Amino acid sequence: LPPLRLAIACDDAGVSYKEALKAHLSDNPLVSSITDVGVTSTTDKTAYPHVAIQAAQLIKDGKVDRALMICGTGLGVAISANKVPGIRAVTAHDTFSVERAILSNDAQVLCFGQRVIGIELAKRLAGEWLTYRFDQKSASAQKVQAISDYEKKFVEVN
Amino acid sequence: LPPLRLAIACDDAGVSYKEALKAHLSDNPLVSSITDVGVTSTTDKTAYPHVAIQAAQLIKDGKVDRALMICGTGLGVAISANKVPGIRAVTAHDTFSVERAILSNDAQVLCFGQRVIGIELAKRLAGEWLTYRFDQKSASAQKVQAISDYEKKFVEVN
Ligand SMILES: [Cl-]
Ligand SMILES: [Cl-]
Ligand SMILES: [Cl-]
Ligand SMILES: [Cl-]
Repeated sequence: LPPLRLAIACDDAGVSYKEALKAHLSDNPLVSSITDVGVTSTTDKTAYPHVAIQAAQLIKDGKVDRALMICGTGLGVAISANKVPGIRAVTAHDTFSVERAILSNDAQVLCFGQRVIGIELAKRLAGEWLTYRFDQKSASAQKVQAISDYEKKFVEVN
Repeated sequence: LPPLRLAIACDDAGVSYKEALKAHLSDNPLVSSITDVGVTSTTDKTAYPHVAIQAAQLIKDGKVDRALMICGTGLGVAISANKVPGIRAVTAHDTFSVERAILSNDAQVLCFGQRVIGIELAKRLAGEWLTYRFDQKSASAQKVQAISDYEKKFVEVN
């Protein structure tokens, strides 16, 4: 499989897992590059939507292929990334969900909750995530299309 | 605490859990009413984004307060609901995340994966979810505001 470009993002509550995941993934041949949008210290209290939207915008703008996002629960980063047009983001902490996030939902964003999941499970799931690639000709693509259809309702004016 | 109006939604892969959850919640004094947007049979192959967006639109339009959504993984329904302006949706399968979905993220939508979670855990989490109420004056409200700020970029033309 070809390697993918990743963005990674966290808030203050996700820093140590982010660092561990970044180290783990920097050795992986399915990762071509990692773009770290921060935060890079627990001292940085930047609110999670800013880091999530920045990382999601890198996907929309063709700079990366997927993003991995970490905060306390991984919920707010997923909500935030889903607000970006054409971006589909999940919070997932089990192997079946992570597979389906790609193969059913074509979700470019995977989010973890540092305060709820353990680091080895998170590393394992992130490694598995990279091995699935969405089939644009699948029956699932027609369901994803209904989401994209809804997104056509909106124009970005600001 | 005052009772809340709920919408409930599922696709074909979420029907039996939806029915069990609806039965469980119809006895709960924190639920004032349940609006079921379907599907109501495993024979109905309506794609999950339609049911999710319909249920999310009930919240946006002041018809219900929250929605519970069930499909195979609960991921696509969450993605879909997050596309609706002002709606914040999560997939959550643990007690800490469900609390924070409300108290941190002010998420009106909770989603479950029938194929990944068990029915008693799902019932328990849905009951707990109703007992938390977001504090609009909290520090978290300022973070949620950053999401709402981003949503201001878009106008709905169709
Ligand atoms: Cl948290
Ligand atoms: Cl797992
Ligand atoms: Cl599934
Ligand atoms: Cl739990």
